[PDB]
Amino acid sequence: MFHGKHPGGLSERGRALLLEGGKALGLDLKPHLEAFSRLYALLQEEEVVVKHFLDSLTLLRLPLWQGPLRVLDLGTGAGFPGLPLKIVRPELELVLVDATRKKVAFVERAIEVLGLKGARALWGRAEVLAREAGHREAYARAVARAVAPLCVLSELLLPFLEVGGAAVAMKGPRVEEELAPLPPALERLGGRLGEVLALQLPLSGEARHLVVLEKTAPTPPAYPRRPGVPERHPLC
Ligand SMILES: Nc1ncnc2c1ncn2[C@@H]1O[C@H](CSCC[C@H](N)C(=O)O)[C@@H](O)[C@H]1O
Repeated sequence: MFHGKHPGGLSERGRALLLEGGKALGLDLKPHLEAFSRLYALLQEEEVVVKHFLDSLTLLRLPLWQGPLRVLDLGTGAGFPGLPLKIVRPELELVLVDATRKKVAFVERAIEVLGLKGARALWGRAEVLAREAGHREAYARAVARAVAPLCVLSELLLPFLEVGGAAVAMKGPRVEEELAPLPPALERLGGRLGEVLALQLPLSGEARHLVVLEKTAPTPPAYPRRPGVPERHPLC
Protein backbone atom coordinates (compact mmCIF):
# COMPACT_ATOMS: atom_id res chain seq x y z
CA MET A 1 0.00 0.00 0.00
CA PHE A 2 0.70 3.80 -0.37
CA HIS A 3 3.05 3.34 -3.34
CA GLY A 4 1.78 6.21 -5.52
CA LYS A 5 4.26 9.01 -6.21
CA HIS A 6 3.64 12.70 -6.97
CA PRO A 7 6.25 14.98 -8.60
CA GLY A 8 4.64 18.30 -7.59
CA GLY A 9 2.80 17.52 -4.37
CA LEU A 10 2.24 15.14 -1.49
CA SER A 11 2.78 11.50 -2.40
CA GLU A 12 0.04 8.93 -1.84
CA ARG A 13 1.71 8.12 1.48
CA GLY A 14 1.89 11.79 2.52
CA ARG A 15 -1.78 12.38 1.69
CA ALA A 16 -2.83 9.34 3.66
CA LEU A 17 -0.71 10.48 6.63
CA LEU A 18 -2.25 13.92 6.56
CA LEU A 19 -5.78 12.47 6.35
CA GLU A 20 -5.11 10.03 9.23
CA GLY A 21 -3.49 12.70 11.36
CA GLY A 22 -6.44 14.94 10.58
CA LYS A 23 -9.00 12.36 11.71
CA ALA A 24 -7.11 11.86 14.96
CA LEU A 25 -7.60 15.59 15.60
CA GLY A 26 -11.27 15.24 14.65
CA LEU A 27 -10.91 16.93 11.25
CA ASP A 28 -11.90 15.75 7.78
CA LEU A 29 -9.08 17.03 5.61
CA LYS A 30 -10.35 15.45 2.38
CA PRO A 31 -11.69 18.69 0.92
CA HIS A 32 -8.30 20.27 1.71
CA LEU A 33 -5.75 17.76 0.42
CA GLU A 34 -5.04 19.69 -2.76
CA ALA A 35 -4.40 22.94 -0.87
CA PHE A 36 -2.06 21.14 1.53
CA SER A 37 -0.47 19.26 -1.36
CA ARG A 38 0.15 22.56 -3.17
CA LEU A 39 1.54 24.10 0.05
CA TYR A 40 3.97 21.20 0.45
CA ALA A 41 5.11 21.49 -3.18
CA LEU A 42 5.79 25.07 -2.39
CA LEU A 43 7.73 24.41 0.81
CA GLN A 44 9.98 22.13 -1.24
CA GLU A 45 11.07 15.41 4.47
CA GLU A 46 7.45 14.82 3.42
CA GLU A 47 6.58 13.28 6.76
CA VAL A 48 8.21 16.23 8.52
CA VAL A 49 6.04 18.76 6.69
CA VAL A 50 2.84 16.77 7.26
CA LYS A 51 3.78 16.82 10.94
CA HIS A 52 3.97 20.67 10.77
CA PHE A 53 0.61 20.92 9.01
CA LEU A 54 -0.84 18.75 11.78
CA ASP A 55 0.85 20.62 14.64
CA SER A 56 -0.60 23.83 13.19
CA LEU A 57 -4.03 22.20 13.01
CA THR A 58 -3.98 21.40 16.77
CA LEU A 59 -5.21 24.99 17.20
CA LEU A 60 -8.60 23.56 16.26
CA ARG A 61 -8.67 21.63 19.55
CA LEU A 62 -9.79 24.96 21.02
CA PRO A 63 -13.16 26.28 19.85
CA LEU A 64 -11.77 29.77 19.23
CA TRP A 65 -12.26 30.01 15.48
CA GLN A 66 -15.94 30.63 14.67
CA GLY A 67 -16.88 33.29 12.17
CA PRO A 68 -15.13 36.26 10.50
CA LEU A 69 -12.65 36.90 13.34
CA ARG A 70 -9.58 39.03 12.66
CA VAL A 71 -6.57 36.85 13.47
CA LEU A 72 -2.91 37.77 13.77
CA ASP A 73 -0.25 35.10 13.13
CA LEU A 74 2.92 36.54 14.64
CA GLY A 75 6.34 35.38 13.47
CA THR A 76 4.65 33.11 10.96
CA GLY A 77 7.90 32.15 9.23
CA ALA A 78 6.88 30.10 6.20
CA GLY A 79 3.25 30.53 7.28
CA PHE A 80 2.63 28.40 10.35
CA PRO A 81 0.31 27.88 12.06
CA GLY A 82 -1.62 30.58 10.20
CA LEU A 83 -1.85 29.03 6.74
CA PRO A 84 -3.12 25.62 7.81
CA LEU A 85 -5.51 27.46 10.15
CA LYS A 86 -6.82 29.59 7.25
CA ILE A 87 -7.14 26.61 4.90
CA VAL A 88 -9.57 24.81 7.26
CA ARG A 89 -11.27 27.93 8.66
CA PRO A 90 -11.68 30.03 5.51
CA GLU A 91 -13.88 32.73 7.13
CA LEU A 92 -11.01 33.93 9.35
CA GLU A 93 -9.52 37.31 8.34
CA LEU A 94 -5.81 36.53 8.67
CA VAL A 95 -2.79 38.84 8.90
CA LEU A 96 0.47 36.89 8.93
CA VAL A 97 3.42 38.95 10.21
CA ASP A 98 7.16 38.30 9.98
CA ALA A 99 10.30 40.39 10.52
CA THR A 100 12.08 38.52 7.71
CA ARG A 101 11.17 39.72 4.20
CA LYS A 102 11.80 36.39 2.40
CA LYS A 103 9.40 34.64 4.79
CA VAL A 104 6.75 37.29 4.06
CA ALA A 105 7.39 36.90 0.33
CA PHE A 106 6.92 33.15 0.64
CA VAL A 107 3.63 33.64 2.49
CA GLU A 108 2.31 36.15 -0.09
CA ARG A 109 3.22 33.65 -2.76
CA ALA A 110 1.48 30.82 -0.90
CA ILE A 111 -1.65 32.93 -0.52
CA GLU A 112 -1.64 33.72 -4.24
CA VAL A 113 -1.01 30.14 -5.38
CA LEU A 114 -3.50 28.54 -2.96
CA GLY A 115 -6.03 31.21 -3.97
CA LEU A 116 -6.69 32.19 -0.37
CA LYS A 117 -9.14 35.06 0.16
CA GLY A 118 -9.02 37.28 3.24
CA ALA A 119 -5.40 36.58 4.14
CA ARG A 120 -2.41 38.89 3.91
CA ALA A 121 1.29 38.79 4.72
CA LEU A 122 2.92 41.77 6.37
CA TRP A 123 6.61 42.55 6.79
CA GLY A 124 7.31 44.24 10.11
CA ARG A 125 8.20 44.07 13.79
CA ALA A 126 5.60 43.25 16.43
CA GLU A 127 6.90 46.06 18.67
CA VAL A 128 6.31 48.60 15.93
CA LEU A 129 3.03 47.27 14.54
CA ALA A 130 1.41 47.15 18.00
CA ARG A 131 1.83 50.90 18.41
CA GLU A 132 -0.18 51.56 15.24
CA ALA A 133 -3.89 52.31 15.44
CA GLY A 134 -4.40 49.86 12.57
CA HIS A 135 -3.11 46.94 14.64
CA ARG A 136 -3.20 47.77 18.34
CA GLU A 137 -6.14 46.00 19.96
CA ALA A 138 -7.57 45.43 16.50
CA TYR A 139 -7.59 41.61 16.61
CA ALA A 140 -9.95 39.04 18.15
CA ARG A 141 -7.27 36.33 18.08
CA ALA A 142 -3.50 36.15 17.83
CA VAL A 143 -1.27 33.09 17.52
CA ALA A 144 2.44 32.38 17.64
CA ARG A 145 4.63 29.31 17.38
CA ALA A 146 8.05 30.37 18.61
CA VAL A 147 11.06 29.73 20.83
CA ALA A 148 10.72 33.15 22.37
CA PRO A 149 9.50 32.45 25.94
CA LEU A 150 5.95 33.06 27.20
CA CYS A 151 6.99 36.18 29.14
CA VAL A 152 8.35 37.73 25.94
CA LEU A 153 5.54 36.41 23.71
CA SER A 154 2.92 37.89 26.04
CA GLU A 155 4.33 41.42 25.63
CA LEU A 156 4.31 40.90 21.85
CA LEU A 157 0.85 39.26 21.47
CA LEU A 158 -1.38 40.92 24.08
CA PRO A 159 -1.23 44.48 22.73
CA PHE A 160 -2.81 43.28 19.44
CA LEU A 161 -5.91 41.88 21.14
CA GLU A 162 -9.20 43.71 21.57
CA VAL A 163 -10.60 43.34 25.07
CA GLY A 164 -12.33 39.97 25.25
CA GLY A 165 -9.96 38.58 22.61
CA ALA A 166 -7.51 35.69 23.03
CA ALA A 167 -4.01 34.65 22.00
CA VAL A 168 -2.67 31.13 21.66
CA ALA A 169 1.01 30.49 22.29
CA MET A 170 1.90 27.14 20.75
CA LYS A 171 4.45 25.37 22.91
CA GLY A 172 6.26 22.02 23.10
CA PRO A 173 6.54 19.35 25.81
CA ARG A 174 7.95 21.64 28.58
CA VAL A 175 6.08 24.74 29.82
CA GLU A 176 6.49 24.70 33.61
CA GLU A 177 9.43 27.13 33.77
CA GLU A 178 7.98 29.53 31.20
CA LEU A 179 4.61 29.52 32.97
CA ALA A 180 5.77 29.90 36.56
CA PRO A 181 6.47 33.65 36.60
CA LEU A 182 3.87 34.58 34.00
CA PRO A 183 0.67 35.76 35.71
CA PRO A 184 2.11 39.00 37.18
CA ALA A 185 3.51 39.99 33.77
CA LEU A 186 0.16 39.27 32.10
CA GLU A 187 -1.60 41.50 34.59
CA ARG A 188 0.57 44.49 33.67
CA LEU A 189 -0.31 43.93 30.01
CA GLY A 190 -4.08 43.65 30.48
CA GLY A 191 -4.01 39.88 30.13
CA ARG A 192 -5.07 36.88 32.21
CA LEU A 193 -3.84 33.34 31.79
CA GLY A 194 -6.53 31.24 30.28
CA GLU A 195 -6.36 27.53 29.70
CA VAL A 196 -3.15 25.55 29.22
CA LEU A 197 -4.16 22.60 27.05
CA ALA A 198 -1.90 19.58 27.00
CA LEU A 199 -2.19 17.27 24.02
CA GLN A 200 -0.25 14.75 21.97
CA LEU A 201 0.55 15.04 18.29
CA PRO A 202 -1.41 12.66 15.96
CA LEU A 203 1.32 10.47 14.44
CA SER A 204 4.41 10.96 16.59
CA GLY A 205 2.70 11.23 19.97
CA GLU A 206 4.92 14.20 20.89
CA ALA A 207 3.66 16.31 23.81
CA ARG A 208 2.41 19.82 23.04
CA HIS A 209 0.78 22.64 24.98
CA LEU A 210 -1.51 25.41 23.80
CA VAL A 211 -1.28 28.36 26.15
CA VAL A 212 -4.32 30.65 25.95
CA LEU A 213 -3.88 34.29 26.98
CA GLU A 214 -7.13 36.20 27.55
CA LYS A 215 -7.31 39.95 26.92
CA THR A 216 -8.96 41.47 30.01
CA ALA A 217 -8.36 45.22 29.90
CA PRO A 218 -6.60 47.64 27.59
CA THR A 219 -2.79 47.38 27.44
CA PRO A 220 -1.15 50.44 29.09
CA PRO A 221 0.69 52.79 26.67
CA ALA A 222 4.14 51.57 27.83
CA TYR A 223 3.77 48.23 26.05
CA PRO A 224 5.06 46.87 23.93
CA ARG A 225 8.54 48.29 24.57
CA ARG A 226 10.92 49.18 21.71
CA PRO A 227 12.05 46.64 19.07
CA GLY A 228 14.22 43.97 20.65
CA VAL A 229 13.76 45.25 24.21
CA PRO A 230 11.13 42.70 25.24
CA GLU A 231 13.52 39.93 24.18
CA ARG A 232 16.53 41.43 25.96
CA HIS A 233 14.76 42.54 29.16
CA PRO A 234 11.76 40.20 29.59
CA LEU A 235 8.94 41.28 31.86
CA CYS A 236 9.44 38.02 33.74
N1 LIG B 1 9.36 40.68 17.01
C1 LIG B 1 9.06 40.01 15.90
N2 LIG B 1 8.21 40.57 14.98
C2 LIG B 1 7.89 39.88 13.83
N3 LIG B 1 8.42 38.62 13.60
C3 LIG B 1 9.26 38.06 14.50
C4 LIG B 1 9.59 38.74 15.67
N4 LIG B 1 10.43 37.95 16.38
C5 LIG B 1 10.63 36.80 15.69
N5 LIG B 1 9.91 36.84 14.52
C6 LIG B 1 9.82 35.80 13.46
O1 LIG B 1 9.25 34.61 13.99
C7 LIG B 1 9.73 33.48 13.27
C8 LIG B 1 10.03 32.31 14.20
S1 LIG B 1 10.68 30.86 13.31
C9 LIG B 1 9.07 30.02 13.40
C10 LIG B 1 8.32 30.08 12.08
C11 LIG B 1 6.87 29.66 12.22
N6 LIG B 1 6.22 30.44 13.27
C12 LIG B 1 6.84 28.17 12.56
O2 LIG B 1 6.71 27.79 13.73
O3 LIG B 1 6.96 27.33 11.67
C13 LIG B 1 10.97 33.92 12.51
O4 LIG B 1 10.73 33.77 11.13
C14 LIG B 1 11.16 35.39 12.87
O5 LIG B 1 11.46 36.13 11.71
